[PDB]
Parts: sequence; C-alpha cells; structure tokens
Amino acid sequence: GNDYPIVLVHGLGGWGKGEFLGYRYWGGLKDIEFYLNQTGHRTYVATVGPVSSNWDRAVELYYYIKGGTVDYGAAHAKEHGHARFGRTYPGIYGQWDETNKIHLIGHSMGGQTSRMLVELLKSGSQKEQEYYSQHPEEGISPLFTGGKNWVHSVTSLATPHNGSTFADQEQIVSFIKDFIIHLASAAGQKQESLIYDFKLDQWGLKRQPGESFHAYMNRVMTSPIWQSNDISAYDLTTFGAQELNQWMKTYPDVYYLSYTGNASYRGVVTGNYYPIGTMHPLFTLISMQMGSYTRQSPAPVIDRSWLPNDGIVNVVSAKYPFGHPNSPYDGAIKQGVWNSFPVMEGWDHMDFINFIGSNTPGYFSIYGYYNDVANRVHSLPK
Amino acid sequence: SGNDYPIVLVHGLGGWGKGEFLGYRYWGGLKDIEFYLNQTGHRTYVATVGPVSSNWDRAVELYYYIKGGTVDYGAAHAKEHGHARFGRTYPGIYGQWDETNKIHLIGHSMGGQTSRMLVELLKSGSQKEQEYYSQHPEEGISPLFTGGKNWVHSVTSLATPHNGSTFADQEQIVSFIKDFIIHLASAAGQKQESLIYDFKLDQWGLKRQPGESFHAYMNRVMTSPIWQSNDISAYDLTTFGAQELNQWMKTYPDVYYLSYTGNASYRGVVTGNYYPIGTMHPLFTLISMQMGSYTRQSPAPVIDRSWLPNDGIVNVVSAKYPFGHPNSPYDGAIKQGVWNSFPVMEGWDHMDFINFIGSNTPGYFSIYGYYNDVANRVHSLPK
Ligand SMILES: [Zn+2]
Ligand SMILES: [Zn+2]
Ligand SMILES: [Zn+2]
Ligand SMILES: [Zn+2]
Ligand SMILES: [Zn+2]
Ligand SMILES: [Zn+2]
Repeated sequence: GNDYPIVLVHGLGGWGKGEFLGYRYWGGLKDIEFYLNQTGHRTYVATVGPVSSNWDRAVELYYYIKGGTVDYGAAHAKEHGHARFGRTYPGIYGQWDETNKIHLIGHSMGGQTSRMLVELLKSGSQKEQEYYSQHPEEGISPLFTGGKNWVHSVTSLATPHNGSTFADQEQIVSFIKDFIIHLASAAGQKQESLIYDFKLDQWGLKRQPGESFHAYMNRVMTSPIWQSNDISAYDLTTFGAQELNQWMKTYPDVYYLSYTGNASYRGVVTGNYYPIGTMHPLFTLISMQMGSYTRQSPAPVIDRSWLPNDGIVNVVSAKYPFGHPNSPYDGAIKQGVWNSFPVMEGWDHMDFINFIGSNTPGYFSIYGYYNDVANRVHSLPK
Repeated sequence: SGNDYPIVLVHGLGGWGKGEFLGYRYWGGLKDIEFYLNQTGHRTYVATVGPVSSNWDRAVELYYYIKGGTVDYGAAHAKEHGHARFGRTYPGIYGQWDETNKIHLIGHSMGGQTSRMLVELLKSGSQKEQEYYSQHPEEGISPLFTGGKNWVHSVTSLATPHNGSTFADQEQIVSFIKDFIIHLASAAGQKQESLIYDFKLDQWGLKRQPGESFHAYMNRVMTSPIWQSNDISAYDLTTFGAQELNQWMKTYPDVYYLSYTGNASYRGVVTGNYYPIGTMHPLFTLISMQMGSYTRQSPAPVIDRSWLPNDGIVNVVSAKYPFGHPNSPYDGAIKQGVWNSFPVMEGWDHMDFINFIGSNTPGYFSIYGYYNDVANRVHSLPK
C-alpha cells in the first residue's frame, strides 16, 4: 500500500495538548495518536483554530504541517477585515511534498478543513493571485500559487459536508459556551484556571496579560465576528456549507472516504427523530430540534431526509458533499469519489473521538476502530 | 416599615443547600443574597428541601425545616404514592414560628409552588390525611395536617411556573437535570467525582451507598422509575400537573401574594415565534427555542400562542399568577388576598433571579439591588 503519515484535524471547539492536562481531543482519557504510532502507523495531531473559518483553519493547518508563518492572504484579509499574518510554526512534516504525501483524517469541521486544504494545495487561490498581480508589493505565499499534489487521501468522520440544521438556528455562540462548560467538566478542570485558547489573534482577540479566563472568553463570545462570513458558525450552516461545496473541489487523483453516524430513531407517530439514550446530554436537545426541523424556505430546502442525526450533524449531510462524485462502499475503494461507508448506528457525534461517556458499538474500544481506519488508509495504492 | 417577620428563601428545582457547595450559594451564586439581606436590616433564613421531589414532599420537608421535628409525608399520601412516611429530622431554624411569629415565604421557580403548597397545608391541612387518621387512629397524624395555622404573612414567587412549563411537557426533565448538575459543579469549580450533591430522595430508598461513587449514585437516581411517577417534581412542573395543583392550593384572602415574571425571549419577525436573547444562559437556549415555538391542541390544557414568551424554562403567562386565582397587576398599592403581579422584567432569564454564574440583572448594578427592593417590599406589609 503506502507509508504516508496520518494527520488528524480536530473540528469545532478542538484544542491542542497543553490546553488540558490529561484530556486529549483524540481519545479523551485515551491517546489515539499514541496507539496508532505504537501499532506502526506514523500519526500527527494538528491544531488549528477551534472556531474560526475553514479558510482560516486550512491556511493554519498548512503551516502547522509544512512550517512557516501563517499568511491568510492579503485579499482575504482585506475583504473580511482581520490581520493577514498569524502564528509561526516549525512544521511537524517539513519534507511534505508530492512524494512525501500525507493522509488527512478530520473529525467534524476538520473534514471540511481538510477538503479546503486540498483545494488550496491543488488550485491555490485565484483571488489572491489576482490581488498579487494588482499589488505585487504585497507578495504571495507558495500555498496560494497552486499545483501541489501532497494529500493522498482525505477521510471525514461525522463531517457536516452539507452543513448542520442546528447551525442554521444561529445559536453556536450559545453552543460553544455550553461546550466549554462540558469540556472543562470532562477534563476535571476548574473554569477559573482554564488556558483554553480561542486562537482568534487575527481578529485582535488575544488573552490579555493577567486577564481572567471568563472575561477573555466573554470578549470572544460577544465579538461581532460571530455574525460574519469568516467564522465557523457561518461555514456550518446549510447555506454556507453548500456555498463552500461549490468551489472546494473533489479531485480525481485523491482518495475520499466518509464515515457517518446515527444516534436518532424515528418516532412511530410523529415521524420525528429523537436521540437515543447513549447520547451525551450536551446534544440531547439539539438532536430533538434537528430531529423535528424541516425548512421549505429560504434555500436550501430541508426535507424529511434531514431528520436523522448524530447529535449535531445530519446523516444526509455527513455522507458526501452534494453535487460531488460519490459511491456507497461496495468492497472497492474508488479514487476521486466520496466512498460513503454505511451509517454507523449507535454512534453519536463525540463517539468518534472517545469523548468522556464513550460508546463504540461493534468494538471493544475506540482503539479497535482506529486500527481499522488506519489500516484502511494504509492500504490505498500509490 | 410595617412588620418584622423574617424572610425564608425556598429554592426550586435542583436547588441545593449550603454545606453542599462551599463558595457557591443557590441564592446569589458567588454572592450571598441572604448575608446581604441580614446585614441590611432584613432577617433572612435559607430553607433547604428536596431538589427534585414533589411539592407535597418538599412542602412537608419545608414545614419541619422551619418548625423543627421529624418529616411526616402523611400515611395516606405515602400509601397511595409508595414511599416511606417519615423522612429527616430537623432542629428547626425558626422554632417560635406561629400566628404571631409569622414569616415571609419567597420561593424561586418551583419554590413558589412549594411555598403555596405549605400555606395550603398550614391553613387547611389535608382532608385525606384526616380521614386516614379517622379510619386508622393507630397510625396517628401530624399537627401540620390538622390545619388552622395562619403562620405565613406573605408568599412571593420569582419566576415560578404556577401554571406549568411547556418544557416539562416534553418529558425530558431527566436529561435536563443531568445537564444541570454539569453546569452546577462547573459554576462551583468542583470535579464531578468529588460531588456530595444530595438528591434528598431518602423516602424512595435512594440514599447514596457507603463508598458509592457520585456517578453510580446519580445514575441510580436518574434511572429510577420515580421520574415517571405522580409524586415527583417532573410531574408537578407540567402544565396539566400545575394547573391541577391550582385547583386545591388556595390563594387565601388574609395572605399577601407577590409574583415576579421574567422574559428573555423575543418575537421573530418572520415566523412569529419567540427566540432566546443573547444574554440567556446557554443551559436554557434550546429549551427557550422549543418553548418559543411550541403549541398544543390536545391533550389539555390547551397551549396557545400566549405561552411562547419565556425566561428560558418558564412561560411568562405561567409566571404571573395561577389561573382562576384572584390576581391584579401591581398599580402602586399592594392588595391582600390577591396575586400582586409586578410588571414583566425584560431581559431576566430564569437563573438571573438568583445570580447564577454568568448572570446579568437589567435595571440594577447587581442582584443585591433587586433583593433590596424585594425585601423592603415585604418589609413594608402591614400587620
Ligand atoms: Zn479569515
Ligand atoms: Zn450544558
Ligand atoms: Zn456516546
Ligand atoms: Zn410523596
Ligand atoms: Zn396524591
Ligand atoms: Zn443570563
């Protein structure tokens, strides 16, 4: 097969190690990346902005792997009104290129972020190229010139390719506050001692020296970025995600694999969908509104196929991006199409990363599922 | 300055007592409403009752917590609902309590219902328990159930679901309490495993076992069938259950009643539904969205569009006064024997009334300003 290292890309809310002692995004109380590396699969955990745009996260993710200083694009930065340059990274895989390829594995928004990254690698950014032409004084970063075939495969796990009908209700500021409650609780850590980093430096939202966590977070959660386009909230809506699908291409020389979960069941009378008992309480009510939410207008149309969900991502959204090539898994993995594995019943949105309160139907451990996922991308031919 | 009767605060659903979370109080959170009231000339007691028990159970426990004695839920009531008749034994926080040593009952959320239930039991007692005593004198009967006690000068409800919550109508209170404990521990900066939260469900044989983890215990509580029963907070909090309670929990003509209603919901221009405001605690955002768009033709009671505005967990039309009972909107004079409905407080969510962490108190610089005015307000009632 291949020897390409895996790179894990967290989704909305995701955090790096060193943010919670003893609690990892990938495994919770377990280290998945450690299990994969010990069992012979070189695996890297990448850390990008937990709540910024997929664009912001893809650029960050490039420099995280390759090494260098984050450049979000002069045109992008002007149009959306944040700083152009972000953090500086030494790179966890500097030799990354056409022959030293990598596998992108992304949970939740990380699947969108991975596709965004492949897009930027493959086709660059026309917008930034034109801005360079009009203003050669600004420069351009290699990531935006195009022509890099550095990603062998992209694997999404409960990724809202077509958005979330929860995100449509515009309560993600509220959701993330709640998330931060639940996350600190599950890490056994005091709210007052949290060093959770929202990574919104480009918007001038850095934690000030000696500033309390709660005052810093409130500065973030009241920021008007949450009503813009350059933010996770926007990208997670069904309109916003459909809009992204129009230009984040599915490339013919890349392997795409999708995994979808369902943790909802049809009510026999209402025909609505209700969360199962194993679901985390953070998603119980979200699942209930998603299980009962249909929308004729405005576009896109939300019909009854959208009612089943994993807690926060509808099943019909996680299988493949609408309009993109796709085949349900039939035993053979096809290149250049979305290979949609069968819905995994009983799996909630957080079960994929073994968040506390974990349930992994069909397996003894979240390790046994990642064993099969890693062996699967390892099997892809060169 | 009309009277000197002390204030007794009655927490609502999930409320905890001091000695369960050090540094974090039901009344005030990081502030101490009770301490502020006692330091500013208003004698105030904090009562503690079952966080998730029925209003009956809670009212009985409330009586003994103030008066002192051993909790007696009544032989008939314990027979029909299937739990132990005798609960905890208290020394009494106000033992001299009686017709001349009256108290003000100020209850938040379900605490307002519990306060009404206690006045009912004090005033009228229980006909069921008296008939049970007549048929079986061997069993005896507690003074609470004999009646005749005018020991409460006033009842003040804050964000009380007098007519129920359409949230409670969706049978998801188990999930809501599991989420609430997560938020409460977090607010209190305490790890889940080290919680000593007491559900106070002794009467159901649901005590925490020696050396039992908090998770194992809480799971025994949340998986119990009591939650689907007739004698639990979940039941009394439905619109049918509360409006049912309103038929026999009487608004007495010699008692002063005051109600406070919050609204933290706004009408949507397109749909006409109500949505939470940005200042709402995220624990209530989804509940608010559901309630702001929920109507019910059948089964009864009928839930029409007036129920859509809410504070996060209580509909505004539920919080003003119990249906059928005497009630007047506050007009500058406080009437005895009717529900004095103060103007809806815009911007106040359900937890703002008790300064839960992350609270805001529109119209005031802190929760101490509001309770200053509430306290001087019952203080002003004539003997
Ligand atoms: Zn940006
Ligand atoms: Zn929560
Ligand atoms: Zn789970
Ligand atoms: Zn009972
Ligand atoms: Zn009964
Ligand atoms: Zn609030």
